[PDB]
Amino acid sequence: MEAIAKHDFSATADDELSFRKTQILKILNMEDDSNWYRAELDGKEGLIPSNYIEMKNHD
Repeated sequence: MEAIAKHDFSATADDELSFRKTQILKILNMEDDSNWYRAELDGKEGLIPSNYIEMKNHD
């Protein structure tokens, strides 16, 4: 499973994952939290805004 996120931001709280625009992020679980999503990166897990990403699986 893959999801993209284009926004270069620097998180506010420590449990807020920062990132770069157009980054390719790994997604862990989607469903009980449409607005808040749990993504993964290099092995580290974290909280972020699902609104800065979109599914790259149109097909």
